Amino acid sequence: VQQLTPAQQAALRNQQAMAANLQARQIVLQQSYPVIQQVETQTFDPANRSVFDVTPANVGIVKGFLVKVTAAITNNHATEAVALTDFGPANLVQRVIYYDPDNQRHTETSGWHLHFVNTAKQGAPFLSSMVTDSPIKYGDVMNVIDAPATIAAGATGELTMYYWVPLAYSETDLTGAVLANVPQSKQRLKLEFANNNTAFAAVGANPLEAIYQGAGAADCEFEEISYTVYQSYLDQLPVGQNGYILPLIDLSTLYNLENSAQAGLTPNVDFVVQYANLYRYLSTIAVFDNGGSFNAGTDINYLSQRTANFSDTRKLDPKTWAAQTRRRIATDFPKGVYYCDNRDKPIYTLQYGNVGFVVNPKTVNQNARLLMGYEYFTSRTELVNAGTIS
Amino acid sequence: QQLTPAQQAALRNQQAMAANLQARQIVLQQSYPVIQQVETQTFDPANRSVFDVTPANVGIVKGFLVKVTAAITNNHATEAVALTDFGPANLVQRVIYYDPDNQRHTETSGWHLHFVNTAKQGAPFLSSMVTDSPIKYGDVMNVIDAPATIAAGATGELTMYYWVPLAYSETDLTGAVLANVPQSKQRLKLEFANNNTAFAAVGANPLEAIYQGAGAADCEFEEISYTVYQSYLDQLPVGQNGYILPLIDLSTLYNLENSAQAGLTPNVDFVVQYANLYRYLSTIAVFDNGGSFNAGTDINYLSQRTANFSDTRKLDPKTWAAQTRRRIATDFPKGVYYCDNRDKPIYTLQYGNVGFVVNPKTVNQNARLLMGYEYFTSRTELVN
Amino acid sequence: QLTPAQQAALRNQQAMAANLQARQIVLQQSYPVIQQVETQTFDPANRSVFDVTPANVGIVKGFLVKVTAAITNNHATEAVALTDFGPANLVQRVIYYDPDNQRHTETSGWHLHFVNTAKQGAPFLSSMVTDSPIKYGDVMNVIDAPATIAAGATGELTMYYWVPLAYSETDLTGAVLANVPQSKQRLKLEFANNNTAFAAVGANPLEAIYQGAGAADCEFEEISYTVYQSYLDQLPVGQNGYILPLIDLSTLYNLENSAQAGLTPNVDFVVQYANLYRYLSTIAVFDNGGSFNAGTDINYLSQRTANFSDTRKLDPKTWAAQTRRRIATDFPKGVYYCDNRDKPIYTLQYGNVGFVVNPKTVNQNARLLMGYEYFTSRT
Amino acid sequence: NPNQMTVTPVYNGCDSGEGPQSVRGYFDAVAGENVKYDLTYLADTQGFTGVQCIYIDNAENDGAFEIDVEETGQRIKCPAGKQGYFPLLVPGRAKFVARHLGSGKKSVPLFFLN
Repeated sequence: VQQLTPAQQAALRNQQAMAANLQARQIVLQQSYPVIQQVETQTFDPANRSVFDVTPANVGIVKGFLVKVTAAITNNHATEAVALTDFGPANLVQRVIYYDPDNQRHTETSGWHLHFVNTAKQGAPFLSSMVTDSPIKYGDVMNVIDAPATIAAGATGELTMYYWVPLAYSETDLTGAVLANVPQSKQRLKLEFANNNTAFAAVGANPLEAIYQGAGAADCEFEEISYTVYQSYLDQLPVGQNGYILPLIDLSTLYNLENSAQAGLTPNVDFVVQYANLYRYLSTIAVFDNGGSFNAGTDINYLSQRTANFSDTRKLDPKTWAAQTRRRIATDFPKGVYYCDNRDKPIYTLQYGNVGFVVNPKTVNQNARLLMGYEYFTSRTELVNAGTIS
Repeated sequence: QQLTPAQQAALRNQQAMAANLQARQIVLQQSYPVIQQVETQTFDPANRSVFDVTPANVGIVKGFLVKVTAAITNNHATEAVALTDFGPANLVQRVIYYDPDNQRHTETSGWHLHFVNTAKQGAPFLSSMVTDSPIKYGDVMNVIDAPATIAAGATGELTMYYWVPLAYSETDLTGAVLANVPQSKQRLKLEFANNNTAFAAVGANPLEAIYQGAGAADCEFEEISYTVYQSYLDQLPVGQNGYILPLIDLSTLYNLENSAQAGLTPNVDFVVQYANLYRYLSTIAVFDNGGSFNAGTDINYLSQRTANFSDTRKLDPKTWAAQTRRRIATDFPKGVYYCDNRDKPIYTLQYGNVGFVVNPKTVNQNARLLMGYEYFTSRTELVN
Repeated sequence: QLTPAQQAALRNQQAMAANLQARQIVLQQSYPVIQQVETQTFDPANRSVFDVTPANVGIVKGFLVKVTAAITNNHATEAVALTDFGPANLVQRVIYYDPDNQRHTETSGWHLHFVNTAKQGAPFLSSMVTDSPIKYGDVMNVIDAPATIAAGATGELTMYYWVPLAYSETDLTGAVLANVPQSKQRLKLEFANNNTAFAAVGANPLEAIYQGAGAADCEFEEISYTVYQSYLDQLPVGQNGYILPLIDLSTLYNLENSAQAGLTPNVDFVVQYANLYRYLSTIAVFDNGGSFNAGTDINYLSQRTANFSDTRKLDPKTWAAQTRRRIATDFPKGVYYCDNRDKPIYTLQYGNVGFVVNPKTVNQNARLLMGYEYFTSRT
Repeated sequence: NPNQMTVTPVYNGCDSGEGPQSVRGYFDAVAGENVKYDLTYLADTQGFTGVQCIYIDNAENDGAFEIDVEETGQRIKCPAGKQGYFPLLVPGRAKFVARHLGSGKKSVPLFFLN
C-alpha cells in the first residue's frame, strides 16, 4: 500500500496536453535535424582566472552541451610525486550552472556529480574504452578521457576530460529541453574550473575535490587549461498555422542535476536525508566523505530509501547495494560513492520528507558528511503566440 | 453457427493472452517494488549445510537475491589450491523453491542458476568490467569475488550472489508467486558446499568443487554466511472484483532444472530429447568428459534437431561459441555450452520431438552431459 | 480531401504499415536456420580466390564465415608483429551476387569487419575482460591471433566475418528470397596470400596481417574457411502461399569501399556522397602514406551539406568520443566512424552532402579509404 | 558445392548514356584505378595507347572478370570484360611512362591497331 500511485500522474495531467506535446515533439524530431556545433573555445592559466560564463547560441531546441577540457599539470616539486585521487580528471570542472533564456536555472551541481550521472546514463564509465581480447587493435587509441596515474617530481602530465551537461533527458526524450529560438535573450552556461588551490591535495588532506594528491602537491601547478564547448540542438524549427509547432510539457519541465551536503552522522544511528516534494527524483548519489577518508563500504552498516508508510523499500548491506549498481553501470563507482536508480518510478513525495535516503554508519570520523547528488524532473509554464512583420 | 471447438478454444486463448498482457501492463504501471532482508545466518558447514528459509508472505513475489560469503583455510603443510572453473558459483550446491501451495518451481545446482543469471544479464553476473577509465571505478566492492589461489597456511575470503527467480524478469511477471492470501509456505531450501564438495584433489573431478590442488585434503571452511533478500511488489492495485492480477502470469511456473545424461561414444550423435510440453527458453550443456573440461576440442559439433533429422543450428564448437559471445559478451567456462531459445522456446507438440545434440570427438571414461534447462510450460488441451 | 500529395502519403503509409505487420508475423511464425554450406582447407600459394555457392532455400539473411590459418616465420632471427587490422586482413575482399546476378556487397575484409563491430556495439565477437572469479574469458578463441610468429613456427589464427544481406535479425530489409527456381546465390571470397599478409618494416601495413623485420621469410602453411548460411526457417504460410514482407525482400543493403587522394595541409578534403543511396554509416581510414596516426594528423572531421553548413564539425578526440558511445572503445589508429543509421545521408533530401577531413599533416601517397554501408530502394 | 566455379557480371552490351573517360601515368609501382561512379557512370570497353612507351600495357578487370590485358607497341581498341561491381587495375612494365587510356562507356572496337 505504498504511495504515491499512478492515478495521481493521471490526476496531475491533461492527457490532451501531454498527448499533443508528445505528437508535436515527434513532428519536430521527424521534420528536425540534429546538430552538434562548437560555440566556444578558450585557453587560460588558472592563476589568473577559473570562472567562465559561456553564451550558447539561441537556435532551435537545445538538448545539451558537450564540454571538452584539457590541461597540463606540472609537478615542480624537487623529489616527491603525486598520484590521481579517486575522482581525478572528473574534478577538472568544480561546478556547472545553466540558466535558460527565461532566467530559470536548470542544473547546478559539481563536476564530479555531473560526471557520475553521465556514467549512470551511459550504463558504463562515461566515454570509456572497454578492454577485450580482440586481436584487432581496438582499445584506448584516442585517449578520450585520460590522465596520468602519477606525475613524478619535475614532470608535466596531460589530461583530457569530457562532461555532458544535459537539458533534454536523452536523445529520444526531450523532457527538459530548451526552446532557444533566435530572439536574442541569452542563455548562460557557467563553468568553474579547478585551480592551483583545489586540484592538489597534500598527504593527509581531504582529496574529495582534488585531481592529484601526494607529497609533492604543494609544488604542483597548472601550466594551462583549455575548454571547448559543443552545443547539441535540433534545427529546422517547424512552423504551422499557429506559428512554431512546439511541445509545451517538455519545455515547461526542467530536468536538473543538483547537489547538497549534510552532516550530523553518528555511529549506528540512521542518518536520514529527506527528499523535497514537487520534484520527481530519478536518481540519488550519496558520497560518504568520512572526514577525508573514502572507504569501500566498510564504514557503513546499511543504506536504504525509506518512507513514509512501508518502512524501507530497499534496506541493504553495502555490498548488496553495490550489486544493484553493478547492474546499472557494469562496475562499481569509486570508494565511498553510492548510487540509487529510481528512473522507472521516481521518488515523488507530494508532502516534504515523506521519503528519505538513509545511511546508518558503522564508523564516523571527525568532519564526516554525506555529499548528495540528485537527478530530477519538475515543472516550471507554456502559451502559443509570436509575430513578425517586415 | 458451427462451434469449432478447437478454433474457439484458440480464440478463447487469444483473448486470454491479450487479457494477461493488459493485466501485466497495468500491474507494472500502477504497485511499488520492494527488496527486503528475510533471513541471515552464519555457520560452519561441518555442523550443518542445509537450510530451509521461510520467505515472508507479502504481495507478488518476483524472486530472491542470495548473498553468500565464506572463509576458507588451507592448512596443508606445503601445497596450494587453485580455483576450479566454477569456483565460488559452487558455494551453493543446490537450491529448491516451493510456493504456498507446495508446488515446486526451480530445483537446480548453484552453478546452473549462476550461468542463467549471467545469460539473463547479458554479461558475467554482477561482474565489474575492466576499462581504461582513470577515474577509480573498478572492483571496489568485491560483490562476487574469490582469491585465484589459497596458499598453504592461508585463509581466503569469498563472496557470491545468486538470483533465484520466480518472475521471468522485472517487466514480465510470468512465473511470479501470488500473495493475496492463504496458502502454505514456500521452502526456499539452500544446500551449501561443505569440506567434501568444495575441495578436489589433483586428478579428481572439479565439477562441484570451489578449489582444486595438491593441498585439498587439508582445506577447510571456517564459516559460511548467507543473507536472503526477497524482491516483491507491494500495494497491489484493487479494482472492481478485488485485486487486478495477471492470471496467466501467476499460474505459470518459470523453472530451472538440471540432469545428467551418459552414453557418449566418439563420432556418434548423442541426442538429449526435450521432455515435452515445457516451453524451453534456454539450454546449457556441460561436457564433463570424465573430469576433464575442454575448450571445444573434444567435440565435432553441437546442434538442436527436430523430428525429421533436420538441424536448425548444427555448428562446430567455435561457431557455437560465437553465438554465445553475442549473448554474454564472452565465453562460458571450458566445456560449458549455451543455447538461447527465448524468442521461440523449444516446444514439442508445436513441431515434433526436438533434441539437443552433441557429437563428441573424444570420450573419456565416465563422460557425461550435464543438462540445465530454463522453461515455462503449462497446461495443454484438445479434442476431435 | 488531402488531394494529390495526400494520396501518395496515404499509399506510403498503407505500404509501410503492411510491411511492418508482415515483418512482425514472419518473426513470430517462422524458423531460423543456420547451416554449413561449404568448408575448404588450402595453401594460398596454390589458390586464394574461391566462389562459394550458397544453397537456394527460403529467405537468406547472411553468411557467417569462419576463417582459420597457420602462419610460420622462418626468418633466421627477426620476429613480426600484428598490424592494427591483423586477422581482419585474412580475407582481402568479399563479393556477393544474388540469383538474378545483382551484386550486393563488394568490400574489403577490414571494412566488413569494422561494420560487424559497429552493428554489434562492441569489437565483433570479442570477449570482454571483467573481475569475475568464475572462469569466463577467452576460452574458445573465437577471433584470435598470435601476436608474433617466430622463425620456424606455425601460428593458428581464427577470424569470423558476417556477410549481411538482411540489415538485421528483425529488419529484413535486405533479406533474400531463395524461392525462385533458376536464380541461384554466388559468394566470392578472395583470401590473403604471402604477398598481402606480410609487410616489411617501413612498408604500408594497411592490407597486411603481420609486419616486422622477419616479414620476407613468413609464409602461410594453410588457410581454412567454413561458410554458414543463415536461415529463418519454417516460414509462415497463409492463403496466398508464404506470408512475406515484399518491400523488405526487394530492398538492398550493401557495403562498398573506395580510395580518395588529393589531401593538402589545412585544406578541407571533401568526399561527396554518391547521391541516391541511403548511407547508413561511413568509415574513413586516413592512410597517411603508410602511417596510421591517432588523430594527431587531423584538425577536424565533419559531414557537410550544400550550403557550407556542418552538422558535426569536430576535433578528432570529440569525434572519437561519439564513436566510443557506439562501440564502447576506439577503432584502430587512423580509422574514423560516422553513424547515420536513424537519418541516413540521402542527397535529393537536402542537396549534396560530403564527408570532410581537414588534415594537419599530409605525407607522400596519403589517401582516404572510404567505407560505406547503404540501402538502394525503389527509387 | 561442385567447385571450382566462376560467376561473372558485365555492362558489356547496354549503354544508358554514351561517354569518354581520361588520364594516367606511373613508373615502377602498381597503379590502381578505383571507380566511385554512382552519379555519372557506366562500364565500358577501354582503349589503351602506349605511344613512346613500349613497355607492356597492362589491363586488370576486377575480381569478377579476370581479364589480363596484354599490350606492346602502339595502341588499339579493346573491349574489357568488366565487373559490374566497380574495379580498375593497371600495370606498366616499363619505367617512366605515360598511360593514356580511354575508358569508354559504349561497347567498342574489338580489334587491335598499330
